[PDB]
Amino acid sequence: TPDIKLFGKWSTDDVQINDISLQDYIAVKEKYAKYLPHSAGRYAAKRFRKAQCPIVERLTNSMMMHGRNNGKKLMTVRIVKHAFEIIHLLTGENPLQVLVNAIINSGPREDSTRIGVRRQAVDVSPLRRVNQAIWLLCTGAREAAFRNIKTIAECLADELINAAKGSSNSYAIKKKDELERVAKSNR
Amino acid sequence: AIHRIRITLTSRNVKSLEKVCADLIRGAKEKNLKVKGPVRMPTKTLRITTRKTPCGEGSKTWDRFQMRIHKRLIDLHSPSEIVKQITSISIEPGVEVEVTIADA
Amino acid sequence: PEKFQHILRVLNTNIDGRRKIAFAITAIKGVGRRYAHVVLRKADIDLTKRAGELTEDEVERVITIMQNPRQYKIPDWFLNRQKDVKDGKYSQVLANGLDNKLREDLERLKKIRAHRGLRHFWGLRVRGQHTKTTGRRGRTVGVSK
Amino acid sequence: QQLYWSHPRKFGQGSRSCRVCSNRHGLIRKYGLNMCRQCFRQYAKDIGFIKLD
Amino acid sequence: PLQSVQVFGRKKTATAVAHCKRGNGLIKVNGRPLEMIEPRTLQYKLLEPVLLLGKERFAGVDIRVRVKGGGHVAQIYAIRQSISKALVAYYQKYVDEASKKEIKDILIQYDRTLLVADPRRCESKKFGGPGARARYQKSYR
Amino acid sequence: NGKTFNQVEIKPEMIGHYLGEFSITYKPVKHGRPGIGATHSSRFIP
Amino acid sequence: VTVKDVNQQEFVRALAAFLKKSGKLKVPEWVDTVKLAKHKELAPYDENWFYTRAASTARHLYLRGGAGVGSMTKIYGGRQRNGVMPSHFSRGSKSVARRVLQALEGLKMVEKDQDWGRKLTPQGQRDLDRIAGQVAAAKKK
Amino acid sequence: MGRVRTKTVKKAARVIIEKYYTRLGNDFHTNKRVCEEIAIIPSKKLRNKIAGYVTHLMKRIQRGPVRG
RNA sequence: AACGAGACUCUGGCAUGCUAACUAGUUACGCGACCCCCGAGCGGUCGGCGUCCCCCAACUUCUUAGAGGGACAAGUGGCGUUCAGCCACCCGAGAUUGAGCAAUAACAGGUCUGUGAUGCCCUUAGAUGUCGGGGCUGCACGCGCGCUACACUGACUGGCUCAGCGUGUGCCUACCCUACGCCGGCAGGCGCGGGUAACCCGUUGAACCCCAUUCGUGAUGGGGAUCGGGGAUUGCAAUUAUU
Repeated sequence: TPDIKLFGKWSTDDVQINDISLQDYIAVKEKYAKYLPHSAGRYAAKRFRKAQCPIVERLTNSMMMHGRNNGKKLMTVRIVKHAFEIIHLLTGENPLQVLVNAIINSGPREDSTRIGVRRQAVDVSPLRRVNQAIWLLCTGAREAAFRNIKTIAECLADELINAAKGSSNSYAIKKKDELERVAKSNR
Repeated sequence: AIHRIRITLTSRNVKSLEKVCADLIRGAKEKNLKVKGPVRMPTKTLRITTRKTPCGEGSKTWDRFQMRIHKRLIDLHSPSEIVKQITSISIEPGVEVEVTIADA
Repeated sequence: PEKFQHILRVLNTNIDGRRKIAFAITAIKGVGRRYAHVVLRKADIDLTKRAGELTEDEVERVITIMQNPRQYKIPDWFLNRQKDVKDGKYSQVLANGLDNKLREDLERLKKIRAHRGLRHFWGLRVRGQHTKTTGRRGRTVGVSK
Repeated sequence: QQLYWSHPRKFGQGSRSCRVCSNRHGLIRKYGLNMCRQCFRQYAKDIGFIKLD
Repeated sequence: PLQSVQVFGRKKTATAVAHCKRGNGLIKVNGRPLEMIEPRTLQYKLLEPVLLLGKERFAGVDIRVRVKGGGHVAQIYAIRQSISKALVAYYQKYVDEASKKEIKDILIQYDRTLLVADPRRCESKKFGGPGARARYQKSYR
Repeated sequence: NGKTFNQVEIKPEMIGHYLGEFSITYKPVKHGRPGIGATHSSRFIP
Repeated sequence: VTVKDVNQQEFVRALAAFLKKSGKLKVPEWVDTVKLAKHKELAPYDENWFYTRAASTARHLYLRGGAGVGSMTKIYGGRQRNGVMPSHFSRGSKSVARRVLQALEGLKMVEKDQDWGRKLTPQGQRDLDRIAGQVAAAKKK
Repeated sequence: MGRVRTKTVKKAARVIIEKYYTRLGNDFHTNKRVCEEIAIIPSKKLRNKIAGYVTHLMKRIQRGPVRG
């Protein structure tokens, strides 16, 4: 009975992670299943402690950002809640599969470091791949809502659905495919 | 006849007030005056914060001065004639002592 | 809908018949958000409708209330002209009448040459403000000779 | 000798001055001190104030 | 007999005290049902212990909670800790220690801070800036 | 005025004003050209 | 069912309807023109605001009795924006609070008490607990 | 970080072991009680540091010579 | 061998163990009182709700604050000229809490406008030692520290519910913090009480935040500069607008 927790409404057991490099860094299932994406946990205190934070809470932290929104975490939990309800109506699928596949598609795997207009190509680690993916799709949702009748709950759903299939209509896929094009010219 | 009668003590320094107050309890207990134990009131802090410079030049440093005040109460069940005896010994240090003839 | 008239002319000024009635009539000078709500409340009009949904006798009821507030029991403490200096009356001044009431006030101060009238004439700040660092509207001047 | 030889001094910087040195600028009214800020840093130890933090 | 215990939980300046006694299954905070504490966005946070342990472990006792200090969110975390810390202290005094271990292990394997306090408090402000670490602007020419 | 007396003929429109409102304590400004130090580029080396 | 057993927002709407249906509560002539507090920018959206203010005020006197006109202006206080300057806290209108307390005394729901202030009568207490049962029954528990 | 012990700690620990070797052992909580009665130490926090290095030195002396 | 470093002093986080409280509380009952029947079951012994009220009841968990306790790189595994030390982990409230104080030798650094600290120089009755009015705020222009915003992750109108640090009747010098009742849209006015303060303002009903409503991508119900008219309060006096 208490071994299965539905996050209010959505099951974790049917979720799959299809890139073997990220299975250690996208925290879902088992001990990482919780009722709400809100805890007071001391995740900042050591270098790799960050990897134990549930991925839905990492999305919730990165969303309370742009100056006028600092510290407002209760508002930011309901944005994620109403985005997952719209994703289920559009796709018919589990919202946690759409988030996991959007993260797997959006993180860049080659990039170029700066040395003097002059650059050199380098590899990207799996912790920086998951950090980059969240920041890109939060930025994509934030830029589209700024002068439209569309709510941020609708823009965050549109951005996650387009990233989960790689459509290149999303901000995150265009920016990933820019970083890897520039680095391919700096080999 | 007897009264319920109240003594209050006050100082800056703590450890002189401890020895004054302990001696008032002993002199009452050995004479069976049925003393009620020392009530510690909350501590009071005075603070003043000032610029260090006499003239307004330099990088802008500050001094933070403070003073702390400590207060106690003891209650006795005794005649008015014998508080005058026990409230007169060991009181030599810089401690205030005040007494009122009825408060209980 | 009825495809009714959606621009209308009220006091030598044009109202868009497309905003909520309480925010359409504030296109008249002398009528702010606060006064427009109280006029419609005395006029017995429902605030939920668009300004093009009023009938011809409803606009005449609002216009005749705006021009005579004191007879429909709008308070004296609400009004924009109080004890007017030349004749002692209380009223609300609207449209092109408000332009002339300010035009008379600035000339009345200038004719006796009081300090207010001179500051209004030289184009300087009239109330207590400083003038060294704010309100700049000229051109940068160079130090060269 | 004149009958008008003073003006009212019942409030403001005309009423009050330092108890040690008669100066009028930067004085402390807190807790009934009425010292100048430069005279306070000079006598604070004898009055019984200390610093810890 | 007066078979009962009183214990407390904390976060920031907030403190909550829970009294529990032999009974039928009542839980109240400040005289109200715990389904009706105002920030209902966090309702699963004060339901967590009874959802995790199951209502059969609560059926023998009545629990009354009083709370003050801190802000709206710090009080939910004080209430949550007072309830789970009261049940294990009541079981330790009045039933078998082998049953206390089931309760403590299931709580800690889900979340610490159901049973141990969070020590974090504010830093003090320092002169020369708006807070503890920030400084005012610097300029040269 | 702080150094001189300015004469006023009291018109009836002046009623309720102060006597000091008709006698002004300063001259209206009109500018001469800017001096050395007025701008950052203005610096002098011997 | 007591006032502490039901969700408080629809209790205020149920109590406001009971006052407004009775026909006995008197209202001031200026109810359509006042600004309700110093820090507001506009008059209230609802023509029925006075009955809602009385219903909330009776509910406050049930939970914490002995209030007076000054302490009611702190309950309905709020933030004032000062244009280009920083914002501060500001209290409610005294005349509205005084006339709302006098209107409830005319229903025999309120008394001026010993020491200083005001409290509910046994008749006021009866009428609030009677409406709390109606609010619970409307949910078909 | 830094856990290096200053000469005030290291010299007091050597002088204790030269005089009282027969009283001492591997238990920190017993060494902490012995060092409080054979010496005057002004601070509780200094007493804990001295009994700590004495406990480290006893475990060395059980293996071979220590030159000081 | 000496000073600086460190130690040292204040502060934060732990104690259901100690001392003990009508200027601090809890639990319980001799009980007493109002309201509800929702409850096995009645309008009850018994249930629910209380900053409703006595105790000549019991007590110290929650509040105050005195004494002691506790942590040492102490335990286990690696790495180290196997020393001095360094990395991970168990157990634990806790394995970097934050401030104060600070050496030798300097600077043509700032201050004579803090002083009855002070040398030399100047002035001293047509005074460079008191009252009345004005200025320090003047505005083509360049620069520095800041406050409010450009909106929908919002603004407006209702409803609900939570802090901590402090100050308070001025000792020449003449003023303090405020409950409650009444009058007024508001600022404000009158009456009458408490507090020299764990005792009274005060259970310090704080803001963002939380729940419901209206607007609809428009320099708009975003923003609130600039400016006209009227009313109170301080003061001996408000114009160059005190608030």
